[PDB]
Amino acid sequence: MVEIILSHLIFDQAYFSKVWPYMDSEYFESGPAKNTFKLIKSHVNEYHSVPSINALNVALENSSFTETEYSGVKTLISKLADSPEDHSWLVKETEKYVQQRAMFNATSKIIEIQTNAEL
Amino acid sequence: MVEIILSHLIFDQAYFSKVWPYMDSEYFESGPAKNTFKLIKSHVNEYHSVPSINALNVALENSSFTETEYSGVKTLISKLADSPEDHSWLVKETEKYVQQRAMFNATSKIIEIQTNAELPPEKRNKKMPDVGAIPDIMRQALSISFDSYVGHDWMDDYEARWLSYMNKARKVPFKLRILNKITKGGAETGTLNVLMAGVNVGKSLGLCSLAADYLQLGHNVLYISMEMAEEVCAKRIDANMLDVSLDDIDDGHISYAEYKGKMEKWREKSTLGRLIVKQYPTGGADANTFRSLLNELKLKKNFVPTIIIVDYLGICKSCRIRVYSENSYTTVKAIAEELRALAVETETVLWTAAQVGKQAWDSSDVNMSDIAESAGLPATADFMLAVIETEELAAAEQQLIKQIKSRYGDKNKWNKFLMGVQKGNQKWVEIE
Amino acid sequence: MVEIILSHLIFDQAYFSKVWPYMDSEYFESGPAKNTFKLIKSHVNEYHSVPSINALNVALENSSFTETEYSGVKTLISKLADSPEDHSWLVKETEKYVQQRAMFNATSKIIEIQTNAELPPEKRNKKMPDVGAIPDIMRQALSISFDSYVGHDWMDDYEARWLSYMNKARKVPFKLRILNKITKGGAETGTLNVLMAGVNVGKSLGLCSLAADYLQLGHNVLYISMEMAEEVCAKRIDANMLDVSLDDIDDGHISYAEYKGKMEKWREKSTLGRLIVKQYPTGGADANTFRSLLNELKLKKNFVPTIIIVDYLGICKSCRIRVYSENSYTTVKAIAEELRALAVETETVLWTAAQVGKQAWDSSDVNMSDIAESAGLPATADFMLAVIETEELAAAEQQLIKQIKSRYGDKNKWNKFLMGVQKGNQKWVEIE
Amino acid sequence: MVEIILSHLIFDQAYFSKVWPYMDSEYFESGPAKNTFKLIKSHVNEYHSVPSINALNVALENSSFTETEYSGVKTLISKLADSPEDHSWLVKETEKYVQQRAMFNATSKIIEIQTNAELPPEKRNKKMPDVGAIPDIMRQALSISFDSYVGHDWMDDYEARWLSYMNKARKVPFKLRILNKITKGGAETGTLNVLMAGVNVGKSLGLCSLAADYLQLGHNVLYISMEMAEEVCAKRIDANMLDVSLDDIDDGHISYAEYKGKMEKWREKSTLGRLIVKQYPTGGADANTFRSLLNELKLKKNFVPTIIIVDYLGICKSCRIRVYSENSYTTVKAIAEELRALAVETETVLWTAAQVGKQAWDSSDVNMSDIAESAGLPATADFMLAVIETEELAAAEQQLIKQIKSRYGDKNKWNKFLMGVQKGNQKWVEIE
Amino acid sequence: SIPWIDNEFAYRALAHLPKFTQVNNSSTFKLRFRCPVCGDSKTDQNKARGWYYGDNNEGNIHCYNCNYHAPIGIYLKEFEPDLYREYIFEIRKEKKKIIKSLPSCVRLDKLAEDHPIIKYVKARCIPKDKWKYLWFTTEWPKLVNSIAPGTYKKEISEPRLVIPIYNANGKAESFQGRALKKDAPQKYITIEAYPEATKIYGVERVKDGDVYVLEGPIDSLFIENGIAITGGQLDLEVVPFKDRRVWVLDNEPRHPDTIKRMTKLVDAGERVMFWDKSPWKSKDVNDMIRKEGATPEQIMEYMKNNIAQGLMAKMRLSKYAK
DNA sequence: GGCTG
DNA sequence: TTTTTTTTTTTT
Ligand SMILES: Nc1ncnc2c1ncn2[C@@H]1O[C@H](COP(=O)(O)OP(=O)(O)OP(O)(O)=S)[C@@H](O)[C@H]1O
Ligand SMILES: Nc1ncnc2c1ncn2[C@@H]1O[C@H](COP(=O)(O)OP(=O)(O)OP(O)(O)=S)[C@@H](O)[C@H]1O
Ligand SMILES: Nc1ncnc2c1ncn2[C@@H]1O[C@H](COP(=O)(O)OP(=O)(O)OP(O)(O)=S)[C@@H](O)[C@H]1O
Ligand SMILES: Nc1ncnc2c1ncn2[C@@H]1O[C@H](COP(=O)(O)OP(=O)(O)OP(O)(O)=S)[C@@H](O)[C@H]1O
Ligand SMILES: [Mg+2]
Ligand SMILES: [Mg+2]
Ligand SMILES: [Mg+2]
Repeated sequence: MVEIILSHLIFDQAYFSKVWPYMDSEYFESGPAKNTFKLIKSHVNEYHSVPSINALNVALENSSFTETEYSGVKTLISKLADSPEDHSWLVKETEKYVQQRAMFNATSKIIEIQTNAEL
Repeated sequence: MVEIILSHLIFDQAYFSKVWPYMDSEYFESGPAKNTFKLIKSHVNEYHSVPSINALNVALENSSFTETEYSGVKTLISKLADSPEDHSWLVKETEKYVQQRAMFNATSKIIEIQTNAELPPEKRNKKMPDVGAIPDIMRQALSISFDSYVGHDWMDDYEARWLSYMNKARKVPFKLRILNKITKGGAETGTLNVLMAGVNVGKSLGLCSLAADYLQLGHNVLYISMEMAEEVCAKRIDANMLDVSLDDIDDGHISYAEYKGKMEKWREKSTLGRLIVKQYPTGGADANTFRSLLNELKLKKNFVPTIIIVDYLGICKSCRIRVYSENSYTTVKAIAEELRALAVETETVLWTAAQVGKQAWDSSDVNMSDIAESAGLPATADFMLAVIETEELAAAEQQLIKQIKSRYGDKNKWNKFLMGVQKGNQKWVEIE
Repeated sequence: MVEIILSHLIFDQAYFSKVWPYMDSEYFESGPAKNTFKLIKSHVNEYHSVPSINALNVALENSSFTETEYSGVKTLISKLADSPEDHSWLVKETEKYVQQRAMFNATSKIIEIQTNAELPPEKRNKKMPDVGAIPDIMRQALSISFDSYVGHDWMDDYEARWLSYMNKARKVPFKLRILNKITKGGAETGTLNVLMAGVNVGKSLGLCSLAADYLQLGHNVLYISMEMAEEVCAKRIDANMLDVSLDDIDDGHISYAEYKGKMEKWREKSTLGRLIVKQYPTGGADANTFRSLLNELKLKKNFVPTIIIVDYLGICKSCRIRVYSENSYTTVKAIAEELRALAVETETVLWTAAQVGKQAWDSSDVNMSDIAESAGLPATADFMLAVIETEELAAAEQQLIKQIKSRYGDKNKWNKFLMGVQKGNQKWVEIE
Repeated sequence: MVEIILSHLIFDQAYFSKVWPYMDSEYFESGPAKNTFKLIKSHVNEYHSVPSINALNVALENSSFTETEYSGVKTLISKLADSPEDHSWLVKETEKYVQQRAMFNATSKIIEIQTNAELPPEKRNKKMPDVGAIPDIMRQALSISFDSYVGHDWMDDYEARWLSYMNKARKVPFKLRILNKITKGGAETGTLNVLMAGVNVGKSLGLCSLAADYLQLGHNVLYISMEMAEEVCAKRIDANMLDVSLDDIDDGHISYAEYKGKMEKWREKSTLGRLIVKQYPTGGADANTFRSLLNELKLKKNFVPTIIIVDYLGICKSCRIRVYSENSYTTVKAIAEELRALAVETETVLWTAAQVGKQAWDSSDVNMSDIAESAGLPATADFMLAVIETEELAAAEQQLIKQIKSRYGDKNKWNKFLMGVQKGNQKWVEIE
Repeated sequence: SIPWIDNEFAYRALAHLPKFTQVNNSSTFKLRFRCPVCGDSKTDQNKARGWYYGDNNEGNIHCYNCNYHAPIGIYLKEFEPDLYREYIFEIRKEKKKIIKSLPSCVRLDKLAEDHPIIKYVKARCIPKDKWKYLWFTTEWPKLVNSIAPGTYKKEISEPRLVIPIYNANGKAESFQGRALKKDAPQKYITIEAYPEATKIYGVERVKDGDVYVLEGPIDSLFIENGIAITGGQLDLEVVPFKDRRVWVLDNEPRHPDTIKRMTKLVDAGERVMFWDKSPWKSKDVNDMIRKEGATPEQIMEYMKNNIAQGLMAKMRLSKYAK
């Protein structure tokens, strides 16, 4: 549910205040999701506020992205919307997603470690 | 190497007595290998002995398998021979194989646990553990080393320990009563002993004196020189043994007749051993060179040295670290560890010298902190004595020896004792 | 015959004992042979035993090289088989093969060095040795003959040792009586002697006096100045030999007639060698540079020195450590060790100067701990003499020489004596 | 006109001697011309003479070049030919070509600079100048004419020196006559002036008083404070210039009406400069930071200071040093050298502060050996002053200044002059 | 970086270089040229080992002869300074054909059994029913020039196995030639009718269930729902059935390029196939059948059992890598 | 007939 | 991040 996480990071404030300090770039797939989160994180680090859609489209144009990456990020930004839901299911779902991503990254890392050891 | 493991399970009792304790059907495979191991396990369970090829084939006929598995098991069973490989390599390789297969199984298990966790609670299986069991699962698969020995018990093995108290074969006497008194019976085999002092104080003098004393006791002594030539050190050994002088040798005061007579008289003695002096260029030798030198010495002559004297550890060169890869605290300690490993492998008393920093070159006393090279050398060392000489001492020809690191005995019972060093004869003389 | 060598390394314990110590990875090939030998060497280093075919196959399966290399190694291992042979034909053939491969590698490296040095700088692929050590590498290609010298036996080899005491060709006498007395016959060839004085106390006046004294005793002297011009050192030697003060030469109190007469009178004397002065920029000469100088002196000038003198070792460059990489201790110790190696190689008495620390300047006594740039220099030097000058000594035209490291004799005896240095004539005179 | 330039470099001595010292490889092209000029420059460096055609196409062209480069260089060398042209037109055309190429290179460099700075960090190609130093590059490119200006000839440049003398175009006079009679007209432009007072003795009252005097003298003053905020330093300046006690501005005895009236009375005066106070964290500003601050002030506020006052030299950091050093001698000396280099580059009188040693605390006299942080700081300073008001001068509102190092005059002429401190108003007044 | 201005500027710089060819697929921009630094191969005058790759973040030139590797900006700065000026300035400025017939091609199922190509395809052990998906020709350059003229200058008669590729509609848009002779310019010559043609063999034969994607079109003939990408862009996107495709490559555990493609596929979260428990040892499934006596339905049994995805695919790849 | 890092 | 030589400096 990366699209929902990004949408409620941009368009919601309590969700942003609750989940932002724990989000990391490694929790997103290497496609449009990670680049969009990179743009959001850079904007937050530079201005200490949640960017809007216009801010990110400005940040996307002022970015060193390939054509495929640019198209993917633009499509993902276009797809974002504020779907009204409850701020008790979103937080737990985001926590579950982050835990799953952390477990996946740990599994990949230990597989790489075992492959490296046998060399 | 499943074929080797199965062949040496069936055809080797020593291998079966060290690996069968730690062996499971999950470790081998999912095909013919697992079925063959299952047949072996079933036969050993029903009858407490290692099965033979004929018995294994009869059991395979009795047991039921599908056509493919039957053919695979028959083909695998056909491929079993004695093949007497080395035991150490075999056990190490089977330990590695077991560890890697266990790690693979643990990784697959945790991947299955993670996949099952993402399933809805209705669909998920209750037999698979929760994600919280991921770490310990990966830890029990890292503790499958092959080691059945648990160690001493202090109450179930006090008889064996008392018998070990009576095994004094490790001790080697010193030919000097004070050194035997302070070492509780002399130095021990496989130990790194160091004789440290300042520059031009008598470190090589002490090494040659120890070499001569061990030679007169019947030991085989291997002197490895790193600065001096072979003939120069042999001159010091001659001055110690023949007991005339160093200058008189070079001043012609010794008539060939006397030299030949003394050498032949020492040859007639049956209590004399063998001494070989080997020189190496500075920074060009270590245990790797020393092991090849040992092998060549043993092959060429019936010479297995009991005492190995290294002229200086510092002048020596580390095996793994390059000539100037790292600083002194590392490579010096690495050379010390390699020398101690060589000594414990050859079961020989290893003697070497050490340099002292400039802070104690003119001091009446020297401490362990006054080691010019790494302080790891006074960690791998066992009996690090120290030689201190002053003007008053040199007037009486009496170097002071301070007990710096005493692992054999009490370091402070006789901390400082005077020796009777004769520099002309390159000999240490006890004082009574 | 690589297949035979590997096969008899596997299936012959006697063959492995002699050939192994010498076998190296650079003697077989760049393909299957080198990979198979690397497998065997790794197994030997890990288990200290010759691997079997099963062990080689297991190590091959646990290897990371590509499909071509894997297939080549598998074919080579499958082709290995013991054959009825005789130890001698195999050892001699292996020696021939190893020598040929060593020569081939040496000439390939020589061509690589030549084609690398013929490149513009800053693009010459550094860490490659210069052309200067082209012949030495070839000298390493010829010193491989399966005949490693085990060492010197004290009792077995003592006639050869005794035919080294009255030979006395190792010792080169001084001209001053006190220096001969303290060294018991003078300095020895293949040594490193050092003068420690400070700044502007002596230490090059002493070197020039030694050069003049050796020159008068029919010696070929090679003065090497790293901090002074060839004409300043020659002027010092002229002042010493001709008994004319340096002030007289500067003030023109000596005529051309007297100079010519003295030079011709010295020339007509049979007891006089040849002195050659060579100047290098500070920090621009090393042991390899000195060896190149020796070679070009032998060829062009038919000059074979025995009393090679270097003005200051601290001013020279290490031939192994990159400049300003290691501290003063390591660099100076390496430089001194390389100079001693050169001296033992060419069998010459090597004389050098060394600075003392700032704390030793203007002091009535100089200790061994006052050495300036390294504590290893006293450890790697055969003889050291400390030159001490105070105001009272300067007013008396005398200097106190203290024996700091006396490897040719006992330093406690005659530790401090007063030389009569005459600074105008750059000469040392005795007081006896 | 590359071909003409090269042809008359090869085939004209006068043109060569005129234009060669101003030639650079970055002027011709990225093809055959650059390679030909590289060959010519290498030949001139190696042999100090103009190469011929044979030297170019044989001794030099046989080098590490590709086929296309080799063909281009061969064609260009074959195309070179001497042509009769006047040696006033050739020099002028060459100068115009060099100026055009310098402008082209500068434009390309600033384009790159802008392109690099547009990129986000972590890919910003460090060591490349920032966008602020674009105009200086263009100005340097503009002044690339062929005029010989290497140093200051004593006899050839006495007119400009006398103009400097009569104009006194180095002195910046003080507002205190006592500091002008010992400096012979005040401090000089490219100088580093230091105050040493101790702990809570002054050392910022003096700097603030000097800043206030320079402000009243119409100078632009930049106060870089490392130990105090901008507001507190500006409050001290307000106390100095408004004749109001520093406590009165805190308790509230001064109304806003009179404060604004005094500020506007100061504003209407044409003899008033601009004072800008900038604060940096203690230990987080170097000479590069000060240069960036100067560039920012010049670009944004159009502020080019003539006086730079660093509140404390010892709590800055060194731009050259990359790893912090526990040795205060080297760090403080490097900081002082960098500050003086900045002062001489910007032609700004640089005042700073230094801490005295604890021994000098409550000492009626402070010598130069009482400097605390480093002994190299007094060596780099052009003028030092010491404040030694111990106990009795405090009761009389006095401070004694010693003049420890004076490069503007003899420090033994007026060593002590007993300055009239006023701590409430934070100022210095004379005792005339 | 700015990729399209690098593509535009690089082209002009490499246009001067001889043997200049525009290798431009649907998603990449490459330029083939003779290397100007070394002159490329001295022995072979027709080799163009200099390449420009502009599909990355930065367009880079790489020479496979003299090992020159540089950005396009460094190349322009060092060799074309007049072009280098405008290049760095312009930075600030911006900041279908269907194969309807196959002439001289005969399908293999209507050919006589004593034809020498029938003996070869019987030696390749292809099942008979697939023989209506394969043609044979002796005028392969004439056929290619009939489809795409100008690629072959002289139409020398070459016997080759025709491999038409149909889309999901079943319309032939490309065709591959398998070299019958051991000496050939290329083992597999793929010829397209229009540049956006599909390079996946046999998409029209996909039934329900998992779709097995192989590397050889002949290898896919033993496989139910077996299609095969003919190299080209190897784009997973241009490959349909993304939810249910099976990624099968040749059995090569020590080959670095094969494991590189495995790592690229498993990092994308795809369903990759693993030969780590295979009883056979040949490189491809056709070689397994021909040399190791394997029948196809055993192979349909093995792969389905070892289909892998994600993390348990990664650990397998870890053990299959060496 | 392509292939880099 | 420690370790060891040498030096230079400074603080107590
Ligand atoms: N056999 C012995 N008899 C009497 N005292 C002994 C004997 N062995 C050791 N000691 C004393 O025990 C002291 C401590 O020795 P240890 O227990 O080995 O200390 P340590 O720190 O372990 O030494 P290491 O491991 O070599 S650093 C020594 O300093 C000796 O004085
Ligand atoms: N040209 C000269 N005339 C007279 N006396 C001289 C002359 N040159 C040197 N001396 C004296 O010789 C003494 C020692 O000279 P040197 O041998 O050069 O000293 P030094 O130790 O070699 O100098 P460094 O610091 O090691 S390079 C000086 O102190 C002078 O008294
Ligand atoms: N030829 C000799 N004749 C008499 N005494 C000697 C002779 N050579 C050395 N000595 C004495 O031996 C003492 C120290 O001997 P060394 O073995 O040289 O000491 P060491 O330097 O620690 O050992 P090294 O450096 O490995 S040779 C000196 O102080 C001399 O008094
Ligand atoms: N607000 C104030 N009111 C009155 N006197 C003050 C005030 N602040 C500082 N002073 C006086 O000014 C002197 C302090 O010197 P400063 O100019 O502040 O620099 P400094 O304190 O010597 O520098 P350091 O490094 O902080 S000791 C002392 O004589 C104080 O009594
Ligand atoms: Mg010694
Ligand atoms: Mg000198
Ligand atoms: Mg202050």
